[PDB]
Amino acid sequence: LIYTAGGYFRQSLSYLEAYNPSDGTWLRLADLQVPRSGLAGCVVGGLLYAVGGRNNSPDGNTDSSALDCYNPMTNQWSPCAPMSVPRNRIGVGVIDGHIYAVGGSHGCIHHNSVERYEPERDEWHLVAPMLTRRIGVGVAVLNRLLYAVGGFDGTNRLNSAECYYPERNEWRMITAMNTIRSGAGVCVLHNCIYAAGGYDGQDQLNSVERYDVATATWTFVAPMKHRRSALGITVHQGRIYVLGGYDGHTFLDSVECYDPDTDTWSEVTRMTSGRSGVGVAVT
Amino acid sequence: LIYTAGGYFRQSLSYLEAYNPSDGTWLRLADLQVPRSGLAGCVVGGLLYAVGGRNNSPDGNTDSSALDCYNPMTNQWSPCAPMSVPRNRIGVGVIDGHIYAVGGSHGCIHHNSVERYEPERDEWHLVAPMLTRRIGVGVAVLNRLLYAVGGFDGTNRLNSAECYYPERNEWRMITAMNTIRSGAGVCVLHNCIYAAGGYDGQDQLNSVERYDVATATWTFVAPMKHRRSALGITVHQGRIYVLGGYDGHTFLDSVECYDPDTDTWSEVTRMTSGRSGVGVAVTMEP
Amino acid sequence: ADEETGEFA
Repeated sequence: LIYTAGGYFRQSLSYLEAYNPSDGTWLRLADLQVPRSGLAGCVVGGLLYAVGGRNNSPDGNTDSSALDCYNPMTNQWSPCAPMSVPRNRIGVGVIDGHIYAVGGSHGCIHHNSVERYEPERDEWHLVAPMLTRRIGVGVAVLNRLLYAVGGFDGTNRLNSAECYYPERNEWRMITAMNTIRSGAGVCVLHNCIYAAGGYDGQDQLNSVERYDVATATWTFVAPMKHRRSALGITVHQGRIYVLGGYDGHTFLDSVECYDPDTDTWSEVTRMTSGRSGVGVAVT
Repeated sequence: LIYTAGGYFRQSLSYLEAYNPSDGTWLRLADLQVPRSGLAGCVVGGLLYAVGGRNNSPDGNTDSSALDCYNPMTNQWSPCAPMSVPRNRIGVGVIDGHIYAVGGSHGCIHHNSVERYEPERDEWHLVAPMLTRRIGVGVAVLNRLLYAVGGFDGTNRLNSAECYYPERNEWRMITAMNTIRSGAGVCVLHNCIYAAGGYDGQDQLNSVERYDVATATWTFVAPMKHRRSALGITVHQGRIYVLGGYDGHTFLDSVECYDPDTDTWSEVTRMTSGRSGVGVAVTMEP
Repeated sequence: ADEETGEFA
């Protein structure tokens, strides 16, 4: 199943909900111990990790350096070592059982730093920084390379993407996207990096484009039904799901699913409540 | 000689001046017909062309579609057929004796359109538009391909670059620069595209990076001495020259020169008066 | 509201 953790509707949320694309049901589990939005979700060793984000509440607006681990059989959260810095609107990828925490903001500081967590030592350590400061950055791993895609540097929203090589600790700019995208959903479906939606500084986007490594080319595919930024995104059974987000007026509950063979989007699900800025992952 | 046409200092300017890198001298030549800033210069067949820009005057503020031609043999300007639209903060490149006019703005319109001028028929024709609206865009020609680098789309400043294949009539994104730049100086030296200075939305820039096609990689080189946006740039005898620009406080008169063999910049002259937004190119001497 | 995320300021 695909778990969504955190999110935001009037305040940051502690929801942990699981969607069944087979039954179409929603299964609700333990609350996050601290509410979080603008966080990222991943899975390592079947354990679900929630990374960074922020607690935007009626009494505060605290950027999170926290990393928290959910175990699907135990149904319980456990704190892990926290990152060097708080990272709101962070991006994360998984390579060789390690957690990469990418960019994000703390206050008005927009990070270019990246750090790496290893679950069996419970430690973070900094690696080479990106060439660009990026919050709202989409992150993906393909051929066990780490891609940071789009985002916002504090001033400009970005269509650039860069690649991190683990065995040299270096970042390389790649071909930029056709569209400037901050707060897009970025994943690796089959073997292209997919960037769906986001915000270009004036409009939320429903366009989706994908990066083909062999040709270093971005190509437009089926555009999403409903424009959305700050969306959750994951791949289930070889097809992509995008959950929630913001369209400039309302917090979406819509969940869309992309079939890569037909190249078609349409509405699969409502979340139990509309929200943006969730962390999504599958186990 | 290095010719600088137009520019901006509280008013658009009409100056045409030509710098002798050996003599040190600035030669004062026939004024532009119309004061223009945000224009580009280029040379085809030994003639100096001034393209686009904007007339900022105490009595008016009009973008310009004009194309005008300067002949060093006669020291006279002659008008040419104008572009289809006015283009302030334009970029220009030359392919096969044809002038490509790229991007620019007209009021609140931020162009992605591109058009091609043919000197032997005095005609402009539209070509495929860029993937991006780019004003203050830097343009360079490498292996008869046209590169549009950086710029400002009306909302976001850009580090993206794209490449135009003339005889396929389509644009294709390439690797982005390390640094977001609008109003940079962009030129070709030896076999690389250089992007120097500009503005990223917070600071004017002194950094310089260069694109190698063989590696599809933008690598940083030595930075200039003075941060500057809306500079002019050209290549004279294997060396890059940047002229004037704006550093957030001052319209610069300084001219810096980059030697690629030493990876060094040095200050070689000052223009007769500080200014930004000039068109620069190199041709014979009158 | 944040134009991108919807979150309050």
